[PDB]
Amino acid sequence: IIRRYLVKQVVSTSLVVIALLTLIMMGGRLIKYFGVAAQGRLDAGVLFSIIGYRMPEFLTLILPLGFFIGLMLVFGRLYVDHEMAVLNGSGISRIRLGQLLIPLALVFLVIQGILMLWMTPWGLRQFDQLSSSQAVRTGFDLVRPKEFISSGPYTIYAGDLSEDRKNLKDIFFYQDVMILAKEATRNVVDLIQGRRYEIYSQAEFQRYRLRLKVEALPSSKLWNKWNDPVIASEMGWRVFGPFTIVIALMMAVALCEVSPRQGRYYRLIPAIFIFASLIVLLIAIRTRISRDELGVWAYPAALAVYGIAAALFSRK
Amino acid sequence: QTLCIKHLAKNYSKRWVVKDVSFEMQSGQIVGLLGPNGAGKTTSFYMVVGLVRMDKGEIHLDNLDLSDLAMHERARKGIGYLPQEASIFRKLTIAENIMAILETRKDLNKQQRQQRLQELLNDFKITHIKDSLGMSVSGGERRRAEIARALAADPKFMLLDEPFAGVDPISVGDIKDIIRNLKDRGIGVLITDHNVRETLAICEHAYIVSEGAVIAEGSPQDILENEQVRKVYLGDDFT
Amino acid sequence: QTLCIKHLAKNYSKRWVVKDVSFEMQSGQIVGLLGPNGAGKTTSFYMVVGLVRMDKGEIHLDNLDLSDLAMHERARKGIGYLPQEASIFRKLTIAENIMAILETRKDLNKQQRQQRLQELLNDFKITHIKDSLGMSVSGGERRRAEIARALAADPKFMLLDEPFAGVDPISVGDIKDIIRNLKDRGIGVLITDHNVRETLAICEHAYIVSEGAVIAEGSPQDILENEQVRKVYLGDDF
Amino acid sequence: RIVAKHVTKTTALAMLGTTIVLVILQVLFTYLGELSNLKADYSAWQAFLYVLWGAPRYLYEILPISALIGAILGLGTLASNSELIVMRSVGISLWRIVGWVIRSALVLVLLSFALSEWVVPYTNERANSVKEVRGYWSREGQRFIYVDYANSQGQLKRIQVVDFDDNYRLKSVTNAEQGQFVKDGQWLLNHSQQMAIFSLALQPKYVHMVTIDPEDLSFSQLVSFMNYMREYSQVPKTYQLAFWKKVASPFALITLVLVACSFIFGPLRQQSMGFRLVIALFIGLGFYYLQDFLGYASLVYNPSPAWFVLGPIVLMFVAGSYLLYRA
Ligand SMILES: CCCCCCCCCCCC(=O)O[C@@H](CCCCCCCCC)CC(=O)O[C@@H]1[C@@H](NC(=O)C[C@H](CCCCCCC)OC(=O)C[C@H](O)CCCCCCCCC)[C@H](OC[C@H]2O[C@H](OP(=O)(O)O)[C@H](NC(=O)C[C@@H](CCCCCC)OC(=O)CCCCCC)[C@@H](OC(=O)C[C@H](O)CCCCC)[C@@H]2O)O[C@H](CO[C@]2(C(=O)O)C[C@@H](O[C@]3(C(=O)O)C[C@@H](O)[C@@H](O)[C@@H]([C@H](O)CO)O3)[C@@H](O[C@]3(C(=O)O)C[C@@H](O[C@@H]4O[C@H](C(=O)O)[C@@H](O)[C@H](O)[C@H]4NC(C)=O)[C@@H](O)[C@@H]([C@H](O)CO)O3)[C@@H]([C@H](O)CO)O2)[C@H]1OP(=O)(O)O
Ligand SMILES: CN1C(=O)[C@H](CCCCN)NC(=O)[C@H](CCCN)NCc2cccnc2Sc2c(Cl)ccc(-c3ccc(N)nc3)c2CNC(=O)[C@@H]1Cc1c[nH]c2ccccc12
Repeated sequence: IIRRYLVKQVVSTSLVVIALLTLIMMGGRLIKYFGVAAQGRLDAGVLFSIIGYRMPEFLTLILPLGFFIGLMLVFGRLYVDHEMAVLNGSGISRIRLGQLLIPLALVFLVIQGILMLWMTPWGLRQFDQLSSSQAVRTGFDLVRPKEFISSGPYTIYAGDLSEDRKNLKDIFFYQDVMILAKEATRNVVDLIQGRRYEIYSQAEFQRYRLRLKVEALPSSKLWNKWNDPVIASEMGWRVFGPFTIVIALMMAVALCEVSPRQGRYYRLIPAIFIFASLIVLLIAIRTRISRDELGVWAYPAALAVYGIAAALFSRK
Repeated sequence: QTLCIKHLAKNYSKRWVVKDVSFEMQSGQIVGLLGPNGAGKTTSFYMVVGLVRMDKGEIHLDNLDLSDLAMHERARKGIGYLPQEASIFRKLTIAENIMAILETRKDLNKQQRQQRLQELLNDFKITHIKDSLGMSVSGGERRRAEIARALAADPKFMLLDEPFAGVDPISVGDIKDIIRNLKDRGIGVLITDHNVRETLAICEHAYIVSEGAVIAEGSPQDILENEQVRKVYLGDDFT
Repeated sequence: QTLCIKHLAKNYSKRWVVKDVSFEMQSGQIVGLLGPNGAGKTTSFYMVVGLVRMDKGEIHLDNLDLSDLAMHERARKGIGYLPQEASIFRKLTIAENIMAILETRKDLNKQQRQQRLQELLNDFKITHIKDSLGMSVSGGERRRAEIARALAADPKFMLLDEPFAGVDPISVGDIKDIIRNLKDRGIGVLITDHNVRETLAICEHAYIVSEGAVIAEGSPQDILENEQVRKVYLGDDF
Repeated sequence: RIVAKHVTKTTALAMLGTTIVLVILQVLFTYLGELSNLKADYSAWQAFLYVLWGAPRYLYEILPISALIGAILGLGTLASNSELIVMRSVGISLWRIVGWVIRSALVLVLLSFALSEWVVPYTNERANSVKEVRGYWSREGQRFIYVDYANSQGQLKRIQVVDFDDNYRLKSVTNAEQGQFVKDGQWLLNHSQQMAIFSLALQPKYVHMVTIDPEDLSFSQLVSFMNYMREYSQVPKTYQLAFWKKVASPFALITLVLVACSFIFGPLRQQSMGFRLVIALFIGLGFYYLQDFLGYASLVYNPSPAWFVLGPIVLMFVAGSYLLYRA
């Protein structure tokens, strides 16, 4: 009954923290993408697809961090409202409570394995294809109101633009062909009340039509080829990465002892920084393996170093 | 069983809060660890519990050393702790509150565990509210449920922190009856409390801790008649 | 001066913790707002102080309504508050603690402000720690400094929250003497505390509140010989 | 005065400590990102110098959230010690304490002004160097000027000016190979190939401001350049957004400090210090996201950026005032 209680508490608060961190860490990147779209370098109607295809990639960091914070929130709550004094006072240690959550940690580890081995590579593949599709936009796609945008041999000025990137006003286009149009709607673009000049040919017209990665490879293709340092780094990251939920279990147990006056959220920031240090080491090691300087053996050791150091801290 | 604690000492920010605090408490005996506030009674009580690590001294329970053991290990050895604040599991039912600690007992099966749950609910008159959450009960009912859970942990020495804290005079008698019931169950009780008057009414052996050391010992009558305690703690006029 | 309080009522989580709590006070009089814990004595006291907003009721101070006024406005009207917890300025010295509130007074200039500071320090025997920080003094010394700081504002009614909290029986007499001195200074005192036994020894008028309403009124002797109060609060034996 | 000095000093110390902590934590977190951009000519020391030279910009972008978190922490330290309660109990209003905290935050406001006017524009140039416009296209009324090379000292290379009338018909297409600037409204030049079917409003002083993004321009430079363009041309919407974002930065800081004070006196009363810090971080992230998103939306929606910039500030000020009114 203690195990079901702890599992329910951790699942609820960890889902809350995972949703909140997903919102915080995807809204910022979506705002950056929206700024890019407002600058005309990205379709505003596709940025939601961009952030939806990077759902797994962000979740592979939110899940280890969300679980870590949820574990901290539960254990800190137990300490603050004296539910840990009676649990320790009944013969159930904090380490025993952490071990009671091993099945839940294994469930989240299976989930993160699903994300990092299948879901994240697929999301990265789709996002790379979409970005390649959106990296070729040029011409009136990139125009901004009251500004001159230069793309290749094209120079474009628009005096006005609608909320969507259509229905341009006061359009000046330079190649040499120079076209000044009163209106333009969108590369296939219909210009209205325009003049075309060649620098010397002149043509007025009422209307005119102008016509100017390893991270995403499937795990099936990366299971072999461990000799390649880049492939080895990526595949070891995909294999030894989901084991950050086991290190987020035995370390959140170690760094959760807070006094009732100290607060439930007091120790979050230092231990969140410790987990961030673990992940930063796991990324520097990944890069070093990608450069053929360290070898895959550093993936488990970097965990074990944090696995042991946390465990010792839990048994001091 | 006799829990004997010798030469407790502890320092905090280069200040010796507790200096040479020693006392003995037998099973089935109510012992009151009292004294002036901040003079080392609370710290000594916590080091007996295990909340704060000792800096000097030893604890034995029939020549079984508990000095190096952690708080949960002492609890497995037969020491229960009752915090002053609301320590009930807020989102767990009172019956579930007692049962969750009952399931920890390795000497009981489900058939016996359910019977123990039923009789513990019956003895503390919490059977009528056995289906309600721990956070949605009265203060007296909550404390009764906490004590029932602590007994479900099967302790040999119950260490109570401020049992008469925020307690009406009408409920002081009920808490006295509860503590007497724990005494009659063969479980020694070590009470620490700011309310010395009512604590001295049921404890049969009181240890006064002042300036970090034990200055008095014996029955509450001796404590009241002790000139040193009246000079430092109780005052010339006290009843 | 008189402080009349009528029909206090406040609800939390859609349940009325306080229902029609009313009492009267006079300057230079000690009144104890007692009762079972959680039955509305704390909430009523806080509404009198101003910490908790007043849903229903009228507070008058010498035919001057304070019900609509905020905490600071009531404080300027002549109401001081003494919190149970440590409320001294940690990084300010005791002399600075008292002078900080003395400077708030508008009818004192610096020449008499210094004299008032000195006599307040000498009154509570805290002159020896006037140069020490407020966070490095004993509990009794800190409480005396807080009382002197509160009186530096010259209140007409001092509202004490559990003065006998964490107080040894040897030092209960000191708190009683301090409260008697506060009474003798022409300032009424309203004490709220869970330690009814020594609260009824200095309070010359006690109001018992139970179930959110005032159930008894009169001197502590009348409070003790009240059938309802012994039925709910003090018990048969007391 | 003693109460005012105590509150102001404590809150200023909290703001300065939070400022130093956040600046250090952003320098050592941008260095991590920059360490992946190393190459033959960009060593680790070069990356560290580039990050350190950008420290004034990080400080300028941190000062709002730094002031918010500092006010939260300082007022939480006072409240958890029951100092604000006795301050109210002696006759000091909530608005007086808020005014003291705003006086404390005026130091950070002055620091922000000094950084934006004197420090950030210079260190940003130094940072870019550690890591004057070519192909400049401009419009002056009905004329379009494309200068292939423009120099701050008054050099023009391969200029092409095309004139137009109200009917949008070619009038003159003049070209030159080299040209110099002598006075406003006239530029000397050689190889004057003027077509037919001189005076130009470009000024060297603003030439270096074309490549710089509107957000990175100092307020004085932004106002001068924006004034020049409004006189000879039409100011872009992104420039207006940058101007309204810079002119409302001290107001945003003061409003965020007031919101922190209202939270301390309101919802965040009796809460733990860790919870107060977490809520302060959430409010800072929410502010830094709302301001960025609404700045981006001002560039895509019809309403002027003044609305999108002064909306959050006014609304947060009103919310803080209402929370303070509830005491
Ligand atoms: C089991 C394993 C589990 C773990 C698994 C792994 C981890 C998960 C994996 C999941 C996947 C993932 O990653 O998920 C995210 C990350 C997850 C977290 C990290 C891992 C943590 C692991 C441990 C836990 C996403 C990500 O990483 O997105 C990148 C993005 N990063 C960020 O946004 C980081 C920050 C913060 C992240 C912090 C960590 C969160 C998690 C704990 O937000 C977020 O995460 C979002 C969200 O809010 C987070 C929430 C925070 C709170 C969470 C709390 C949780 C509970 C505790 C990037 O942003 C650019 C910059 O943005 C801000 O600075 P700014 O505003 O000044 O500009 C950022 N500062 C700020 O916000 C201010 C912050 C600082 C941070 C504080 C953190 C505190 C914790 O303090 C404050 O707030 C104050 C308060 C707080 C104080 C501190 C407490 C800068 O931060 C940093 O430095 C920090 C580092 O990152 C390290 C992070 C911390 C590590 C410990 C940032 O670097 O942009 C990138 C794209 O970049 C490009 C692109 O490639 O397309 C390029 C880029 O160009 C530049 C550049 O400017 O950077 C310059 C260029 O010279 C070159 O050097 C070039 C480059 O170097 C090499 O190429 O970089 C820019 O491009 C253009 C432009 O036109 O503009 C042209 C440029 O020129 C052209 O460039 C071309 C090219 O090179 O391509 C080249 O070809 C051309 O020729 C060239 N032409 C010319 C002419 O030159 C140039 O003009 C440039 C211009 O100057 C303007 O920038 O612009 C850009 C464009 O802007 C996009 O719109 O585009 C994104 O990548 P993308 O998503 O993949 O895409
Ligand atoms: C260059 N990297 C990337 O690709 C990622 C994007 C990752 C998802 C891509 N879809 N870009 C970024 O840096 C963007 C800002 C600029 C964007 N252009 N945000 C920052 C970021 C995000 C995610 C992870 N770390 C980081 S910052 C980082 C950290 Cl926390 C710790 C160490 C190092 C590092 C490594 C080696 C070395 N000598 N010094 C430093 C870095 C530097 N960064 C890197 O090493 C990583 C390495 C990497 C490659 N694949 C990964 C998959 C998961 C995690 C990491 C990686």
